[PDB]
Amino acid sequence: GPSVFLFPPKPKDTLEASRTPEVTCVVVDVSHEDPEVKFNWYVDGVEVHNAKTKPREEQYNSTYRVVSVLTVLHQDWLNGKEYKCKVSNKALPAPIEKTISKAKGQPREPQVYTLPPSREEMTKNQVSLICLVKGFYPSDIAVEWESNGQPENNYKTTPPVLDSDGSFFLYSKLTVDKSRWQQGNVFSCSVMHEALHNAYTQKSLSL
Amino acid sequence: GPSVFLFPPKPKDTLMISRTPEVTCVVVDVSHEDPEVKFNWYVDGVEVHNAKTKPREEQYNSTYRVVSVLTVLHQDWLNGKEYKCKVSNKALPAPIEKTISKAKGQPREPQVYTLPPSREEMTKNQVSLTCLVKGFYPSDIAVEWESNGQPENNYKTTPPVLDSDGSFFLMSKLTVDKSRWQQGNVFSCSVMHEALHNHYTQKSLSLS
Amino acid sequence: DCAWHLGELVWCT
Ligand SMILES: *[C@@H]1O[C@H](CO[C@@H]2O[C@@H](C)[C@@H](O)[C@@H](O)[C@@H]2O)[C@@H](O[C@@H]2O[C@H](CO)[C@@H](O[C@@H]3O[C@H](CO[C@H]4O[C@H](CO)[C@@H](O)[C@H](O)[C@@H]4O[C@@H]4O[C@H](CO)[C@@H](O[C@@H]5O[C@H](CO)[C@H](O)[C@H](O)[C@H]5O)[C@H](O)[C@H]4NC(C)=O)[C@@H](O)[C@H](O[C@H]4O[C@H](CO)[C@@H](O)[C@H](O)[C@@H]4O)[C@@H]3O)[C@H](O)[C@H]2NC(C)=O)[C@H](O)[C@H]1NC(C)=O
Ligand SMILES: *[C@@H]1O[C@H](CO[C@@H]2O[C@@H](C)[C@@H](O)[C@@H](O)[C@@H]2O)[C@@H](O[C@@H]2O[C@H](CO)[C@@H](O[C@@H]3O[C@H](CO[C@H]4O[C@H](CO)[C@@H](O)[C@H](O)[C@@H]4O[C@@H]4O[C@H](CO)[C@@H](O[C@@H]5O[C@H](CO)[C@H](O)[C@H](O)[C@H]5O)[C@H](O)[C@H]4NC(C)=O)[C@@H](O)[C@H](O[C@H]4O[C@H](CO)[C@@H](O)[C@H](O)[C@@H]4O)[C@@H]3O)[C@H](O)[C@H]2NC(C)=O)[C@H](O)[C@H]1NC(C)=O
Repeated sequence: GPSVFLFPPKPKDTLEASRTPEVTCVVVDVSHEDPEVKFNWYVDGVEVHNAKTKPREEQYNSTYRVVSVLTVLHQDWLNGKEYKCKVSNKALPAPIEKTISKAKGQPREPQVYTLPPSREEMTKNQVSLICLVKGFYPSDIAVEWESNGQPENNYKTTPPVLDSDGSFFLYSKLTVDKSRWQQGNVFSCSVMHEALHNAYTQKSLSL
Repeated sequence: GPSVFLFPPKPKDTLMISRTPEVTCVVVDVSHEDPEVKFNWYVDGVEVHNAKTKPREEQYNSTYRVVSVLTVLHQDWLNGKEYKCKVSNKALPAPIEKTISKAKGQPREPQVYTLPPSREEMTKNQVSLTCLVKGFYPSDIAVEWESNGQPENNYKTTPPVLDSDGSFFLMSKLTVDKSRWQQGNVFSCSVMHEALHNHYTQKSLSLS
Repeated sequence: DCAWHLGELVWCT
């Protein structure tokens, strides 16, 4: 039989009132002999009719990938409403149902602490600049770096770990050339999370 | 039918000369009618025999769980030797084979750097002391915290992240009550990894 | 030299 996967919107999409955040019902292993798929969406048990079906795609392994996308209001998902996709198809005993939402539980405001490079490192070509993000719930977040109104893109960020107070924490690490750092430059850490003032905050760092 | 799962030694065991590293070849979904198994273990194509069968566990979903452990030398493993388990059972038209080994790739010394809390964390009740390990290959590592010869257990560590030079990096963080950080106390960050002198380095952190 | 961990021997080259 065919299989279903329901994904959340990207965190950034929910936290910027500029973008359009969307939920995605994904159906793989759809047969050639019967590829027709009824979707029904409900937002808290209440049916809705404005989901939109993506172009059918042949995966080249006797199966189709069939997608249905549903647009959500920022507040709607933020206030943890429950989104549900019932999938139906002749080659399936009963319809399959799945649900998702925001991770339940009190939201907590993240603390953002920038950490400068250790003197021991100062003998190298490049230096590591750190952004400590702890104390946030839930774990949905986005992290960026910038300098002089310019996006610096040479950073990696850890996935959130579960801390022992029930919260989450992670680290972003921007690597730059020693020279640049010595020359007194300002590098910034951008954090977007529901529990911040205006779902956005920014720390910065310099010698 | 039966299924095979082959797990590597703990990073610690391969690194502490005084520990005993071992591969573990687990066999799940094993039937009552033919519970019997044969294990043949091979090191770099060549057979070995000092295998051992840990006692048979009944699974309570009607299947048995039979497991084979092979002891292995520290240096064999760390030199990237390959360990193959082969499993044969009456309910299995062909024997199953599985190989493991240390991830292939030139080894790289980790750079370890400790990091005091932000002038900004200082207000809050509890503070975060950070250990950064960067520039290491391969990803098999252990990080431990301590003070005055004694283990501190309120730390947490990130899974190793792949860097853009092909090495790995992680951050380990420990939370202490503020006053303790104030009280002149000295904390240590212990890193065990192969490309290190004696597979061990340590780094301290304190107020100034 | 030799390295010790919690007074347990780690390694000697
Ligand atoms: C034929 O092949 C197909 C396709 O496979 C591909 O092509 C073939 C030819 C091969 O080359 C493969 O290597 C290719 O993958 C097979 O389809 C696969 O089936 C799998 C199971 O049958 C299924 O596995 C499940 O995947 C989950 C994760 O899915 C992620 O990530 C994977 C890989 O990381 C990726 O393949 C998926 O597409 C998906 O990626 C996410 O997409 C969503 C929605 O598109 C994104 O969210 C949206 O993003 C948009 C932006 O466009 C927007 O912002 C929206 O707001 C937002 O909603 C999201 O960002 C993407 N994330 C990432 C990281 O990329 C697993 O988690 C899951 O496991 C879980 O479930 C189980 C519980 O029951 C547990 O086992 C498990 O622990 C987990 O809990 C599954 O493993 C594959 O996804 C699927 N591949 C694809 C491409 O769909 C097919 O089965 C095969 N048929 C046959 C007969 O052989
Ligand atoms: C009847 O039940 C059994 C038993 O299962 C348990 O009870 C049932 C009822 C459920 O409650 C389960 O939740 C319980 O596990 C079923 O057996 C299960 O079969 C699964 C497949 O059929 C199999 O899946 C694989 O899991 C791998 C991870 O294994 C880990 O982690 C799980 C939980 O996360 C844990 O339960 C396992 O015991 C195992 O733990 C590891 O043990 C190793 C080796 O012993 C440890 O390493 C050694 O440690 C010793 C000292 O302890 C020493 O230090 C040595 O140096 C060292 O070698 C190690 O610490 C533990 N490892 C980890 C990681 O924690 C997955 O990795 C694997 O993924 C692979 O395959 C997947 C798809 O097949 C892919 O997604 C992926 O790409 C991988 O290729 C498997 O999915 C379960 O492990 C197995 N559970 C157990 C306990 O054996 C059985 O199926 C069922 N029967 C029937 C008919 O349904």
